[PDB]
Amino acid sequence: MKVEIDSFSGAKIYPGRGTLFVRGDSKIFRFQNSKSASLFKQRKNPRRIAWTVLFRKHHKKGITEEVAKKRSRKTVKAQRPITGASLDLIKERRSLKP
Amino acid sequence: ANGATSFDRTKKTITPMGGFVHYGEIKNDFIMVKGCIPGNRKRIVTLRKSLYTNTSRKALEEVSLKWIDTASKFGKGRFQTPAEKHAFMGTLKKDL
Amino acid sequence: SGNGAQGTKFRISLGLPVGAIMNCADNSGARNLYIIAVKGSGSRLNRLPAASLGDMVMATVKKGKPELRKKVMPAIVVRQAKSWRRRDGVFLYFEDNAGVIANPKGEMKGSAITGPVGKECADLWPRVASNSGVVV
Amino acid sequence: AGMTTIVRDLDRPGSKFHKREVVEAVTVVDTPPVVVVGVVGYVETPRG
Amino acid sequence: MKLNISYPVNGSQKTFEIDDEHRIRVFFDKRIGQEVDGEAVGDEFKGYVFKISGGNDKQGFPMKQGVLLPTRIKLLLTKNVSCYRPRRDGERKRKSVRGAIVGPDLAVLALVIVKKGEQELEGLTDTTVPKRLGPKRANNIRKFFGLSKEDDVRDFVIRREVTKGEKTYT
RNA sequence: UGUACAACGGGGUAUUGUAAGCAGUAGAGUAGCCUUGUUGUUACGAUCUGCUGAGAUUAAGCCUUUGUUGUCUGAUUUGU
RNA sequence: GAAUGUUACCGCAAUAGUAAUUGAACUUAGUACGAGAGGAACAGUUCAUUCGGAUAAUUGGUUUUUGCGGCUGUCUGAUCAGGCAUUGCCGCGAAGCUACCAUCCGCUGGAUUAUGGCUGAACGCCUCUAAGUCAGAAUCCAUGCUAGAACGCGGUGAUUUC
RNA sequence: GCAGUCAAGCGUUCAUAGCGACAUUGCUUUUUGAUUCUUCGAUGUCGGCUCUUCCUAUCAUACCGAAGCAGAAUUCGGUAA
RNA sequence: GUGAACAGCCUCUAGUUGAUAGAAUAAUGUAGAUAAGGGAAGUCGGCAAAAUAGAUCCGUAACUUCGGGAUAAGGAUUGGC
RNA sequence: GAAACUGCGAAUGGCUCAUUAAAUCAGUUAUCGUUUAUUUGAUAGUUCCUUUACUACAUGGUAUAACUGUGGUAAUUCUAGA
Ligand SMILES: [Mg+2]
Ligand SMILES: [Mg+2]
Ligand SMILES: [Mg+2]
Ligand SMILES: [Mg+2]
Ligand SMILES: [Mg+2]
Ligand SMILES: [Mg+2]
Ligand SMILES: [Mg+2]
Ligand SMILES: [Mg+2]
Ligand SMILES: [Mg+2]
Ligand SMILES: [Mg+2]
Ligand SMILES: [Mg+2]
Ligand SMILES: [Mg+2]
Ligand SMILES: [Mg+2]
Ligand SMILES: [Mg+2]
Ligand SMILES: [Mg+2]
Ligand SMILES: [Mg+2]
Ligand SMILES: [Mg+2]
Ligand SMILES: [Mg+2]
Ligand SMILES: [Mg+2]
Ligand SMILES: [Mg+2]
Ligand SMILES: [Mg+2]
Ligand SMILES: [Mg+2]
Ligand SMILES: [Mg+2]
Ligand SMILES: [Mg+2]
Ligand SMILES: [Mg+2]
Ligand SMILES: [Mg+2]
Ligand SMILES: [Mg+2]
Ligand SMILES: [Mg+2]
Ligand SMILES: [Mg+2]
Ligand SMILES: [Mg+2]
Ligand SMILES: [Mg+2]
Ligand SMILES: [Mg+2]
Ligand SMILES: [Mg+2]
Ligand SMILES: [Mg+2]
Ligand SMILES: [Mg+2]
Ligand SMILES: [Mg+2]
Ligand SMILES: [Mg+2]
Ligand SMILES: [Mg+2]
Repeated sequence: MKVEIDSFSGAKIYPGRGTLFVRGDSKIFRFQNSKSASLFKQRKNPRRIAWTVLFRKHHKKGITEEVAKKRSRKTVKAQRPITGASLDLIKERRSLKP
Repeated sequence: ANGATSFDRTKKTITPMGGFVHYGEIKNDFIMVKGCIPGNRKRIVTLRKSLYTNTSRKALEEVSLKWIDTASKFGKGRFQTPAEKHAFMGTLKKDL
Repeated sequence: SGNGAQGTKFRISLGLPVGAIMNCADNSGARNLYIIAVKGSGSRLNRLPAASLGDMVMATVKKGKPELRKKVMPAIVVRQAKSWRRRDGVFLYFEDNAGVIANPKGEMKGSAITGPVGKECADLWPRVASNSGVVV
Repeated sequence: AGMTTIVRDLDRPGSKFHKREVVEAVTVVDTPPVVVVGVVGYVETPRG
Repeated sequence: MKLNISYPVNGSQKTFEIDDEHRIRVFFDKRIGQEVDGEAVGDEFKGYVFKISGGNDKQGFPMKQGVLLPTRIKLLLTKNVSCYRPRRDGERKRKSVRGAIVGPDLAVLALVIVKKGEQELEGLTDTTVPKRLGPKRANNIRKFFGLSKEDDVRDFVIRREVTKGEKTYT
């Protein structure tokens, strides 16, 4: 059970809802309702239709805290040193000087 | 979690958003029956045991739902829950 | 449907009554197909026989190589444009009505099928599964 | 009360949709507990 | 689907197999790079945070970071790019690719450990596999041991022992 | 005379697709005053943008409501 | 809908009507039969035709929601906001109605016909028949379903005082 | 128009599996005739559309008996509207 | 005013607001509309209905009495500022 | 000395004669109208910085194949994460 999205409006399409158009090239277009489906048939461009996800993305609308910071990182520092060479003497020959 | 499912699990009831149209909520035990029933919304109905034991294999099939559509019926329904709505929507001129 | 179709076709909305003309989607020289009959169809007075996705018809070629005209041949409907409904609940429609001339056993006269193809049709006729590009 | 859609897997060995999901229409009957207010006995007669 | 996990500290790696949707479904709608808290996927993995690095769907096509989409698409690919090795100078091939967004169609999910858990994992935190080669160029030797430009590398180069029968070499 | 009923108001649901008002270094441009410009200034200019998925409508056979206001004996008839 | 005391609730069932139809594929099976060419069926399964009764989650249609937006002409000085153009025109359009254009559902017992039989005389033999009797059909009767006799009926509640 | 009876013939042989001459007995009233009883102070012609119902001399579907029925197919017949 | 316009549509002056009324919005109608997929299969017959349309520019067949056929056919374009 | 990187080559060769009629091609010109790997000959004291408390020149930076290991697909001179 996938929930698809509207290839025009960017809306979730829950099962058995809206219509599915298979174009000549075999490109499949899914619509949630007859609004997108007609606006699509009219050769409307979603980026010009103010209530569209696509329109909103391009106009930077309401996103906010997805542009705010976060914390994801690590701190590691582990010692392997090398294969076929005794790793015993790899920390004895590494005390550094400076 | 009445309209929830083993595969859905999200706490929600069978009542669509904005309610059932021309009825109400359904705060009591309910019968989900496959297909359509004679009679219209609000009408008293009588459910009655079968008069024969059907070996049909169409009956005898033991169903388990995956999902129960809870989206608004009055208008073209998008969202299942006010939670799920508020998610995709973002924030609006009223809100918190 | 009928001869040579392996399997059973769950009912689909009927979009192609007799006299409809549908694009011929193979390479066999026919430009289009005019439907004069729908195999396996019923009898009810004044109801026009009508075909859907994956249906066997009897057609004539209205435009195409003159060796293909002025005669009857079986044909198979690969594209619909009248939205039907599947059991997975989606209402879907192609952009054109389209078929490909076949024989009584359901073997295409052409070597290829230009354009997509309904799965209900591919499942039903194997030699369509052969010649098909993107299906559904 | 009304009707709504359902999604469930199909168990029908032999079907083309066996084990694939189907969407189906269902109705919901608001069904709070009835209360038992009385009993009525009936006897047979040659008139019924 | 199969999980393929890596521990880029010990150099450890090993796979796993999860069949339950509720276990898996944690990964759905998550992109490549989004972090995952591990108690959801299993009890062993509680405390582990996973990074989603990629994977292959059924039919095997690789994912590609940046596409978004939870499906397969076909792109033009040039040199210096994922899921393609050019055969020829200035050659581009149009190849299928699986999106960066995880889905139930994936046969394998690629994983990388970020934070350790509260429990050790069998072939990951328990075993540690050493780096194959050590420094070769001059100043990188000086930055593995911190020697400045005085200390004279030549004695600090790594030396790997090997045996010819009864002759052990360096 | 109360889990009462109604009229508004609120909240949800839904429909359209961004209201008026103001602001702007947006605007093909264009006029006018001189102190003729080292953004000179004052404006006017389809349209664009921001406040604004805003505004408007939403039971007339949608859902809901602790708020508001009001209503709660007029008429006839019936007996083995 | 008057009248069989009044009013109310729950019921019975006489009579009457009645409904389901046909096909294909898988499998049986390349099987039975045949020299070969050819080539079935019963049980099981998946669908379908024609018909019927519903129903509107979804999809589609419908639009005076004259709900929102857009447009022409003009009229209110401009502005806002509006009027008129026999519902001015256009796109979307909730609700309702609605479509094999949409979805869901369509019961199983008995008695018989033809016909094949049992037992068995007439007619020491013989016979499905004369006496008696078994099996039997898209038939028939019931089950089921729709009315409910406004002159068929039952159980039950409450039954007025100025 | 439909259906019998005799059975000379047909059917490799074989009257009746399926047919049937010469004859002959009948049934039917969607044929056409014959008649002129009703209607000429008026019963609106052909066909189609639409819809109902009835008949059976059954084309299909149910169950059967025959076959010059190996099977497959078909033919004849019965109960059947 | 719009526009080619004494057209249609809106308006000033003037003149009307006369046409039984109230409440509903069943069937069937009369007048006005729309309909997915198909597209004359409807029917005596495309009957009815739909489609076309103004202007500017491009383009334009047979045939001809040389005057035509011709807006042949076929195309592009059109607001605001 | 595999593998792989880096470089160079794959624009030469070979085949065919479809298109092509002032095009091609031929002989004859022009580049004072241009690009040119390679070959061959030449060709470079200048690189920093308010210019004493100096700038790694005894030589500055990582990030990758092969490789190691974990994998995906019925399938390819497919390739993923580490
Ligand atoms: Mg609609
Ligand atoms: Mg007809
Ligand atoms: Mg806005
Ligand atoms: Mg009395
Ligand atoms: Mg077989
Ligand atoms: Mg033989
Ligand atoms: Mg609707
Ligand atoms: Mg308007
Ligand atoms: Mg007028
Ligand atoms: Mg029906
Ligand atoms: Mg029963
Ligand atoms: Mg008897
Ligand atoms: Mg009665
Ligand atoms: Mg009574
Ligand atoms: Mg014989
Ligand atoms: Mg003979
Ligand atoms: Mg003889
Ligand atoms: Mg007369
Ligand atoms: Mg008379
Ligand atoms: Mg008369
Ligand atoms: Mg008469
Ligand atoms: Mg014989
Ligand atoms: Mg009058
Ligand atoms: Mg009037
Ligand atoms: Mg009407
Ligand atoms: Mg319309
Ligand atoms: Mg139409
Ligand atoms: Mg035609
Ligand atoms: Mg005709
Ligand atoms: Mg006709
Ligand atoms: Mg005529
Ligand atoms: Mg005619
Ligand atoms: Mg005529
Ligand atoms: Mg006309
Ligand atoms: Mg139209
Ligand atoms: Mg212009
Ligand atoms: Mg060459
Ligand atoms: Mg780097």
